[PDB]
Amino acid sequence: KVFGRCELAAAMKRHGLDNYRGYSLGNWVCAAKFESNFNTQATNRNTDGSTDYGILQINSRWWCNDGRTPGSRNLCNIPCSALLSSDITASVNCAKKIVSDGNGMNAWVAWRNRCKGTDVQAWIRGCRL
Repeated sequence: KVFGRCELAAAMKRHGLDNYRGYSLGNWVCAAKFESNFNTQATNRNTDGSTDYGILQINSRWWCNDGRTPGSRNLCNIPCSALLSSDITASVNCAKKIVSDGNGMNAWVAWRNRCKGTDVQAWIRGCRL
């Protein structure tokens, strides 16, 4: 499923990400724009044994089990397939999870390189939220 940016803002709002650990809603929308282009189904497979999965691109060495990743900790306690759903819950309880431990929103290399200085409130200007 690919979302609209306003329709993912509002879902994310609903799933209480607006200001969790101090990160404006607005960053969370940016992080998934530049991590998967709003596609619930995205995967990037790496040389390294691991795969980034879903809309916020959560890796398999650390966060989910997909039974094929080397040094696995499955710290979200979810199968990675759980994160390619069209529904974004399993991925938001997993980003909340990542963001506790040592969060930056830094965990996500697109938020660091493309959302970190900007006006991220720009990704929610115009939505009803």
